[PDB]
Amino acid sequence: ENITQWNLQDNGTEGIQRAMFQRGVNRSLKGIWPEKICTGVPSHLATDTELKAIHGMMDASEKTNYTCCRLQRHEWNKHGWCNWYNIEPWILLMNKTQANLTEGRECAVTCRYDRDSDLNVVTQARDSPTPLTGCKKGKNFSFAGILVQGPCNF
Ligand SMILES: *[C@@H]1O[C@H](CO)[C@@H](O[C@@H]2O[C@H](CO)[C@@H](O[C@@H]3O[C@H](CO)[C@@H](O)[C@H](O[C@@H]4O[C@H](CO[C@@H]5O[C@H](CO)[C@@H](O)[C@H](O)[C@@H]5O)[C@@H](O)[C@H](O)[C@@H]4O)[C@@H]3O)[C@H](O)[C@H]2NC(C)=O)[C@H](O)[C@H]1NC(C)=O
Ligand SMILES: *[C@@H]1O[C@H](CO)[C@@H](O[C@@H]2O[C@H](CO)[C@@H](O)[C@H](O)[C@H]2NC(C)=O)[C@H](O)[C@H]1NC(C)=O
Ligand SMILES: *[C@@H]1O[C@H](CO)[C@@H](O[C@@H]2O[C@H](CO)[C@@H](O)[C@H](O)[C@H]2NC(C)=O)[C@H](O)[C@H]1NC(C)=O
Ligand SMILES: *[C@@H]1O[C@H](CO)[C@@H](O)[C@H](O)[C@H]1NC(C)=O
Ligand SMILES: *[C@@H]1O[C@H](CO)[C@@H](O)[C@H](O)[C@H]1NC(C)=O
Repeated sequence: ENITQWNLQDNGTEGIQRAMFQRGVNRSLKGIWPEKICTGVPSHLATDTELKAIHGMMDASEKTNYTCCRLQRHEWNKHGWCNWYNIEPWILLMNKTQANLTEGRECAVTCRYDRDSDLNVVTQARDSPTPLTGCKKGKNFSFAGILVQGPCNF
């Protein structure tokens, strides 16, 4: 039921995707998304110490040199607190997921079509199929180097 999305490395994409490439990171968790978007004041303000426990998840913000915790805190604030109620379960889930991603079903979400390699370079992916964005029709996909015929590797 919850969408799990992550960034993939790409030198061609400015931001976390280039940062991940430069650092040899292939997958960095974006979020775990239930249907409900949290609006208003969080039940608990997430601490950098609590967020840094999501080992492997690089921050999407340059203002922390793609480390922690703007994006991590964004996730807690936007999709976290109103669905999990307490930071502990959320931290434990976010962490296990990132770890699974770090340690090796992945559908493309957004591509950057590279003309020099005739490839749909996957910049964001998820655990379920989704309408693609910026993916050229009929071209192969590159999921952090892995070449796949379809938009999903399953
Ligand atoms: C998909 O996404 C949904 C969210 O939309 C998610 O569902 C949520 O799952 C979390 C757990 O992962 C669950 O959170 C618990 O909620 C209950 C109340 O509903 C709380 O009691 C829990 O907190 C736990 O208890 C502590 C305090 O409580 C007391 O203290 C003692 C401690 O000695 C405990 O043993 C007892 O529980 C006692 O009552 C808390 O302080 C701790 O944090 C502790 O974990 C959790 O907060 C939510 O209810 C679910 N919400 C919904 C909407 O479903 C689901 O897991 C996701 N699934 C997947 C597969 O991704
Ligand atoms: C992390 O990876 C493990 C191993 O692939 C997942 O565990 C399996 O999950 C399936 C489906 O949920 C279960 O039926 C199996 O019994 C589990 N096997 C093992 C060896 O653990 C786990 O679900 C993954 N967790 C996350 C959050 O991605
Ligand atoms: C977060 O996940 C990591 C894996 O990415 C877990 O790492 C372990 O850290 C503790 C020491 O702090 C030990 O169990 C091992 O040295 C680590 N194991 C591995 C495989 O790296 C960590 O347990 C997780 N933390 C939380 C809070 O879930
Ligand atoms: C990565 O991109 C930068 C800027 O576009 C470029 O100068 C560099 O040569 C690229 N490196 C690789 C290995 O593609
Ligand atoms: C950003 O991080 C990388 C690797 O951790 C490092 O090369 C760089 O110097 C860091 N700091 C700044 C300010 O760029």
